[PDB]
Amino acid sequence: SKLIHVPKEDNSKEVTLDSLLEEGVLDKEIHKAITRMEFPGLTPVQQKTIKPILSSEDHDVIARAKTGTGKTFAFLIPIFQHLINTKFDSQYMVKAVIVAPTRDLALQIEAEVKKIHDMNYGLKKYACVSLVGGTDFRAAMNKMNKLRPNIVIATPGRLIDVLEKYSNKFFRFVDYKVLDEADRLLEIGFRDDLETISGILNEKNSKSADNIKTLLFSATLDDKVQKLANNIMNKKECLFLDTVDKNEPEAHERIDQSVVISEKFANSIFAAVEHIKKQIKERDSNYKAIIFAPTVKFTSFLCSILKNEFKKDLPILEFHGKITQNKRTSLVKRFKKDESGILVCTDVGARGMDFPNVHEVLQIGVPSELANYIHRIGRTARSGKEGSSVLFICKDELPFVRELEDAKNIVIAKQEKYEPSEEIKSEVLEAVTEEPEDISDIVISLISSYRSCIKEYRFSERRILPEIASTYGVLLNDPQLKIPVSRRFLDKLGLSRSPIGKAMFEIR
RNA sequence: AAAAAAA
Ligand SMILES: Nc1ncnc2c1ncn2[C@@H]1O[C@H](COP(=O)(O)OP(=O)(O)O)[C@@H](O)[C@H]1O
Ligand code: BEF
Ligand SMILES: [Mg+2]
Ligand SMILES: [Mg+2]
Repeated sequence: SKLIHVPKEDNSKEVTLDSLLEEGVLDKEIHKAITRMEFPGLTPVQQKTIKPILSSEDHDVIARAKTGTGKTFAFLIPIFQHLINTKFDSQYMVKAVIVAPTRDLALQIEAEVKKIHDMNYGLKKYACVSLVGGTDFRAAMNKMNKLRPNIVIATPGRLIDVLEKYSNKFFRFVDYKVLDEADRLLEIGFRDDLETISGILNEKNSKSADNIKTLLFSATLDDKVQKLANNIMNKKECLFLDTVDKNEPEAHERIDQSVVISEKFANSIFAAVEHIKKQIKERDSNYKAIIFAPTVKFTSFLCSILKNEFKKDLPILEFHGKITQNKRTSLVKRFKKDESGILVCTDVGARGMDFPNVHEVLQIGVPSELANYIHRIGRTARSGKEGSSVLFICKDELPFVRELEDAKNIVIAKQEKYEPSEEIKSEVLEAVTEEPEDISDIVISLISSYRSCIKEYRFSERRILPEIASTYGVLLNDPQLKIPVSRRFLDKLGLSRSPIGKAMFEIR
């Protein structure tokens, strides 16, 4: 398909809700909804995205815009507009399907649709239903039958379940499908699912197999995604709406980035505790921050430490895929409202999630993928607000930082070293309740995690893996100790032959 | 054992 580029214009023409109203692009009902939100004016992506989406319905849309710049409304406003000027057709059928890589992001997008509804009750006739895992399947279908939504927000897994069973009933008249965080949804582990989704929607469409128009949105994507999505893009042409220069870094420039480099991985923990401590003092507990960790078990562990240290000063929230979905939703809306607190989470919260006025984004270790560094720090400095970010890593993780410059052109100017005092180590380690068996599982989970991204971040396996494993000895206050495992376990890991295995483990 | 995703 023909991929048409539309680079970031220098000055360009101003676009406004009023202008789109007078121009005939937008109806008064949707115009009334967004105006009441009292935004200063449409964001760059929104100005560059709305009219093209409503344009000649023989083209697809790819849109790149930095984090926190209102990409959600950039495709929700047009969708609503499409629904208005087709209100006398199909009516009780899904006309827009929005897909997100995490449940909480899908539920967030739903909430944003509900905000549009609350600003104009006239738009409530265009109902919306979310379809995500961890929710009652029957209840969602009853909601489907009752509301007969024109908009569906979903995660790939639950959506396929519904489509396999009810495609004929609701999805024979889809006109739009949206891939939010598109690049992620087009990666291995999601790509096959979205191809399954796209195929079913096309096969079931009443007009034609190429009727559906596809919208791709993310803060991180290139031309590679257009190739990765070639099977889900129906139209013959495709617009690339980019509000970012080719050479410009995808990371938000307003974020004050820094990296704290330590000798070991374990004392990135100590550095972060000292940083948070310093931050709570200076800000007088007026501190809202998100700290990312590489692993669920380590996240839960890091959470346990931060409670013992800072629960007296701030709420500490634990957020990952092993948290029950009810609790995930509960803490997400709390941290959205709260003025302060520390959200401790995995990369489940790396993309899309919009928490107003986060002061800082902290990172212990590396993200699950290179791009997610951009999305991680993107949780702060949103909607014009300021923000800072700190990356806590060890010496053996520097290749990730270098790769960050080589690939994404992200240069972290502020760099500093760190060595923990004996007092801090005693303070933190004295406040661990975990048995040696628990510490083992935690470090093992980190070994598995770091082993899987050796190639991505150009890590030296002979160096990084022993360092991660050595965390076990540090936490038990005995650097000489190795992780106790069985011969079968060491074999299951496949390092029975590798010298690195012996350096990490002790066969008991 | 390892981040998401019908779990
Ligand atoms: N036109 C606008 N002007 C000011 N703020 C906006 C505008 N559009 C959206 N926002 C704000 O941006 C926040 C998050 O936007 P979001 O859709 O998450 O952007 P992205 O998806 O690109 O990260 C929302 O809380 C919203 O209040
Ligand atoms: F890119 Be945004 F944060 F969804
Ligand atoms: Mg978004
Ligand atoms: Mg924020």
